[PDB]
Amino acid sequence: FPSAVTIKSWVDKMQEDLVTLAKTASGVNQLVDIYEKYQDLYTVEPNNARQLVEIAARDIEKLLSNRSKALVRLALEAEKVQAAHQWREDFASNEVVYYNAKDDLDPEKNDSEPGSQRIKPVFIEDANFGRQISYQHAAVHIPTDIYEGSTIVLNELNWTSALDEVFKKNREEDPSLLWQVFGSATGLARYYPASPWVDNSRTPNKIDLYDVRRRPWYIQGAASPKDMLILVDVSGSVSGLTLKLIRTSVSEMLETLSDDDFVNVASFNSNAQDVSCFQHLVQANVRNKKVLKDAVNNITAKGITDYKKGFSFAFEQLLNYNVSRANCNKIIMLFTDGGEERAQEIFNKYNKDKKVRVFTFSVGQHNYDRGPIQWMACENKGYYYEIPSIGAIRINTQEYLDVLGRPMVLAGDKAKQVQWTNVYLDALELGLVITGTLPVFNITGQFENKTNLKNQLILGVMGVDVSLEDIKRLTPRFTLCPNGYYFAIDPNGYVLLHPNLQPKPIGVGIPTQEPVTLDFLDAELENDIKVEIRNKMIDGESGEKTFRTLVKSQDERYIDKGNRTYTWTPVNGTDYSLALVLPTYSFYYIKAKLEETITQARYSETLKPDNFEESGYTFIAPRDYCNDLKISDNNTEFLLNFNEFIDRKTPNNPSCNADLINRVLLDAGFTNELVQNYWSKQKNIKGVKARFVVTDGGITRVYPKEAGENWQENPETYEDSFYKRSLDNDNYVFTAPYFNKSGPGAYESGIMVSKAVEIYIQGKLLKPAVVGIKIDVNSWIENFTKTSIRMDCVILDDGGFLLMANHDDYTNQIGRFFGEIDPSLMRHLVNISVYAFNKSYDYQSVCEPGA
Amino acid sequence: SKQSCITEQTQYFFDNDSKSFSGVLDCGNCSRIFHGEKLMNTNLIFIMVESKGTCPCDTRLLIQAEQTSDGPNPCDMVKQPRYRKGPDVCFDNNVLEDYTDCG
Ligand SMILES: *[C@@H]1O[C@H](CO)[C@@H](O[C@@H]2O[C@H](CO)[C@@H](O)[C@H](O[C@@H]3O[C@H](CO)[C@@H](O)[C@H](O)[C@@H]3O)[C@H]2NC(C)=O)[C@H](O)[C@H]1NC(C)=O
Ligand SMILES: *[C@@H]1O[C@H](CO)[C@@H](O[C@@H]2O[C@H](CO)[C@@H](O[C@@H]3O[C@H](CO)[C@@H](O)[C@H](O)[C@@H]3O)[C@H](O)[C@H]2NC(C)=O)[C@H](O)[C@H]1NC(C)=O
Ligand SMILES: *[C@@H]1O[C@H](CO)[C@@H](O[C@@H]2O[C@H](CO)[C@@H](O[C@@H]3O[C@H](CO)[C@@H](O)[C@H](O)[C@@H]3O)[C@H](O)[C@H]2NC(C)=O)[C@H](O)[C@H]1NC(C)=O
Ligand SMILES: *[C@@H]1O[C@H](CO)[C@@H](O)[C@H](O)[C@H]1NC(C)=O
Ligand SMILES: *[C@@H]1O[C@H](CO)[C@@H](O)[C@H](O)[C@H]1NC(C)=O
Ligand SMILES: *[C@@H]1O[C@H](CO)[C@@H](O)[C@H](O)[C@H]1NC(C)=O
Ligand SMILES: *[C@@H]1O[C@H](CO)[C@@H](O)[C@H](O)[C@H]1NC(C)=O
Ligand SMILES: *[C@@H]1O[C@H](CO)[C@@H](O)[C@H](O)[C@H]1NC(C)=O
Ligand SMILES: *[C@@H]1O[C@H](CO)[C@@H](O)[C@H](O)[C@H]1NC(C)=O
Ligand SMILES: *[C@@H]1O[C@H](CO)[C@@H](O)[C@H](O)[C@H]1NC(C)=O
Ligand SMILES: *[C@@H]1O[C@H](CO)[C@@H](O)[C@H](O)[C@H]1NC(C)=O
Ligand SMILES: [Ca+2]
Repeated sequence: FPSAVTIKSWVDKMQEDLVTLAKTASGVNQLVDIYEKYQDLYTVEPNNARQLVEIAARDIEKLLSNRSKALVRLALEAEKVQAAHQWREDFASNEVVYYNAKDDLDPEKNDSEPGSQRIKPVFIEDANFGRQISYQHAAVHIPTDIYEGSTIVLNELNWTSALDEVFKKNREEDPSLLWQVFGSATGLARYYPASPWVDNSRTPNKIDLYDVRRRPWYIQGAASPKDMLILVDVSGSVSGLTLKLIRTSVSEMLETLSDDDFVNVASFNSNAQDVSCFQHLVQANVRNKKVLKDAVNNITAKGITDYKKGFSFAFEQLLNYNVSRANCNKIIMLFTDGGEERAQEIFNKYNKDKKVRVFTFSVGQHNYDRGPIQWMACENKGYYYEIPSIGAIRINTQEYLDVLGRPMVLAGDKAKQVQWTNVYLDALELGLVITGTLPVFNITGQFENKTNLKNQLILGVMGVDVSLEDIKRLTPRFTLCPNGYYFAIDPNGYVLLHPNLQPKPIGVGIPTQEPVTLDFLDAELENDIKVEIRNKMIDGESGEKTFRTLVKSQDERYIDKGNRTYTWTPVNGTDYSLALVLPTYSFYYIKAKLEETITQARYSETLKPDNFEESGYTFIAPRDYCNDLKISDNNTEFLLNFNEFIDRKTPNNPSCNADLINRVLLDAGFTNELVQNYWSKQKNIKGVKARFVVTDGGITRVYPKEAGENWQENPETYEDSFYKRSLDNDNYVFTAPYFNKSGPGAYESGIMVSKAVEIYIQGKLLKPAVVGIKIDVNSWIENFTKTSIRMDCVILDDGGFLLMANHDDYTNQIGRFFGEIDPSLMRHLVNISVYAFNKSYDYQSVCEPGA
Repeated sequence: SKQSCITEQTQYFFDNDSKSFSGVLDCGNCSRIFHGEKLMNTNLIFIMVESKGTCPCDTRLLIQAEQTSDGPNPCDMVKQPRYRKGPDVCFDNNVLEDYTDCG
């Protein structure tokens, strides 16, 4: 064992070698020299986080209020038109002409129905929606279980063409509008841009179970948040088929619950108990609903029934205010079959002034008495449903929603307020969308007051989609450092907008049409300061907080000790709350001032893909440089099209922004001026294998053009893990190569080493770019093997990854986690506390189907 | 084909700001001598362990990867759930309502 000072001097020699090699090969201080030399070609502008947050918040408020006004217009016309409609039963002569979304594109005349003449639309291609769209009329969706020729359906198809006119007039005023739809309470959906149904026109293996009345936005707009307590009745007599139908009914009833509704499931047979590990009304989010479903599927039927011991449990659980609740619409759902016990005493004692409704379901095909079951609903504000077979499972839950919306209607115009939905995936594919909903009331008898037979129900729910890509354009991130971003939040904490929110359904457990509700604390690394910031944001108040965080890297393999500043403000007139995360070195940025009309050209000619030997191999970040440019994954096509659209740019003054184009051209100029005046003059170094630089503007030239063929980093510099990593640490960072990744590997690629530029402009610190060296592994192992070999002197980084060893066999598994080889070493090391760690969950990650 | 799935993931980082860490690893019935030196002005560490071919202490492994797992115990995070603000206004229990429609 060599003495401490000996190997300490070894470390000093090797570290000075590495530092000198990196700072001489990459060209850190020379690029700094360029950047400070050209203070005249740009001006440093501040990122006043308060101003940016307020600006983006009021832009998002303006967007949401635009869609709210569209909803108001649609609901006004729907109510007014239906109030002036006269019933019929004779549609053979008076055709109802409409497009049925589930139709055949072939010109087949015999696809029509007796009472209605179908439209054959002309479908154009729109990249705003990504499908076939015809803006001349609105399609209609009619569930497969509902006949499209009955009288109710035909009357609904009649009074909803004024909706066609108002849809068109809404889109004319706001050309950016996505789906706007009337979800009718008879099963119809009438969405404006006429497109074929998403994937189930007529296709095998593919049955269309869509029903608008079961969608999250309809269920949201059709009533107010609930407090359900499903009383399953698992006694002896419900065993067999009745129990299978009861558990299917309970699952399909939990499916009609939002994140604002609270639910628990109890089961009673001569004594009542919960079915799950919960003992109080728990929130009906994805994970709790899954737990309740898994507990209900494990339920067994045995014993006599005591209705009083079950209803006592139900009411006593609905009177528990020590827990968080939706103090509204208290409900009891009784999933029995039938009996001879009205239990008038228990209702008299517990539910006297009738605060709690009671919905009674007679599940099963049987012949027991349904008298008490029909009575319990009457005396207690409820409704009585019958579920005799699978196929009647799916409508009676929709129907209890129909019942709950009476007091919402009786409060005439206080109830007509726009509500925005959690982030779900659109039925007709456009990814993550939120939708505003407005209920549409029945106005037939008004100011000539009549009987009001069914004037307590709603007609349906209006709904207009807002896409999360429509919101990400109101929060531009390209004036920030890559570590900075925007993010928003519900009052439930779920992130409406977040860089860690990806189009994909949220996982709920280990594998054997739900909203993507990713909580804020589950999208980042949770602190105790961040919990405070979340609770401050949810309360809808403004603030600011700078502190030291733990920022997991973009590649999910490292952690940095970041330094962030969370500024936030509420989005006015909405339940959301916007926040802007911003590093301390990100309070200033570069505004490229290139207005000579010839300087931009004298920087632009250098990007052409023919000069790839005077300059390096470049990639262009696929941004919205402008509308004519269409981004692709074939990056060389994007570089080409970018060059042509540079060629004739002067006429495109009101077309596309000077900011991004000038910034990228200036970054190309600075990168080229370094590849020329510091790398081309030298042309080769022994230790290195690839000298590259990345920039926040999008310019990422790599010198040899041959190792750039081994460059798989993302062209979008704002999405490279190593770049955002190098911004944080004010030193050189070694990005360990990915072990056992079929591709450029390590030997023929190298190991990334990078450092961030640290210029000062009028005393303002900036980090515009990160120069990186792909150090060749062979020269470095040669320089390392001038040391002791055989026992093992290893090199590890943040995250404990194996850069190399002296063993000459570990280097074969270069880039592996050191724990995969000799775990005892770094388990001990963790206990010395040289290595901390953090375990966090990724609820939104794909997973192999287990057994 | 593939299904969504909670996957617990781990990351490691230098906890302390010190530069030199030495000791002897307490392997099963054996001793392993090591010295960890953190290279200055970089993110690299030099672990100078002097023990190879000795008794195996590789009882388990530290797998830093996206390993399939169940999520947090949802029966525990309903006792002290995160802060959450419900909708301000809701409509129930209207007296003009017509209860004569049970079915
Ligand atoms: C392992 O191989 C050699 C040393 O065995 C490393 O290169 C040498 O690094 C030392 C660092 O102390 C330099 O002095 C050597 O020359 C220097 O080169 C720079 C280049 O700008 C000059 O400015 C200096 O004045 C000096 O001449 C350097 N040798 C060469 C030929 O460049 C090598 O980097 C190392 N391998 C790795 C991967 O680090
Ligand atoms: C909104 O409410 C109005 C009434 O409040 C509904 O209109 C009424 O609908 C009922 C049932 O569809 C009609 O009763 C039927 O009348 C025909 C002919 O008289 C008869 O053959 C049937 O047996 C049945 O009795 C009623 O006439 C009609 N109008 C009025 C003034 O009551 C309307 O349907 C509701 N909106 C929706 C979308 O359903
Ligand atoms: C994620 O990793 C971080 C690493 O920073 C962990 O935070 C650290 O956790 C340890 C263990 O709980 C804390 O040690 C204790 O700190 C208190 C107060 O500082 C001290 O009085 C105790 O004697 C003990 O040393 C440490 O302070 C804490 N660091 C910070 C900055 O809070 C964290 O626990 C890991 N896990 C999660 C879920 O975040
Ligand atoms: C929201 O409105 C309040 C008062 O109406 C105002 O003080 C605040 O600045 C507004 N917020 C934004 C982001 O405009
Ligand atoms: C809101 O609608 C108006 C139509 O008068 C439109 O000009 C404006 O651009 C819209 N605002 C946003 C943020 O889309
Ligand atoms: C209802 O049908 C009649 C007969 O075709 C038609 O004249 C009337 O315009 C329809 N109602 C609406 C609101 O379009
Ligand atoms: C849940 O299923 C397990 C496995 O069969 C069973 O042992 C247990 O009794 C079930 N739970 C209840 C409450 O019956
Ligand atoms: C709720 O809290 C009160 C007061 O702390 C307590 O008396 C009661 O036992 C608790 N539980 C229920 C179910 O009310
Ligand atoms: C930001 O970084 C500096 C130096 O890295 C540190 O002194 C400061 O405390 C950090 N900010 C906060 C809020 O801790
Ligand atoms: C992308 O397309 C361009 C032109 O179509 C072609 O030159 C290039 O090789 C393609 N690259 C990939 C990775 O497909
Ligand atoms: C270190 O190892 C001891 C002995 O195995 C163990 O009890 C302890 O929990 C470990 N960690 C710390 C921080 O002491
Ligand atoms: Ca029974």
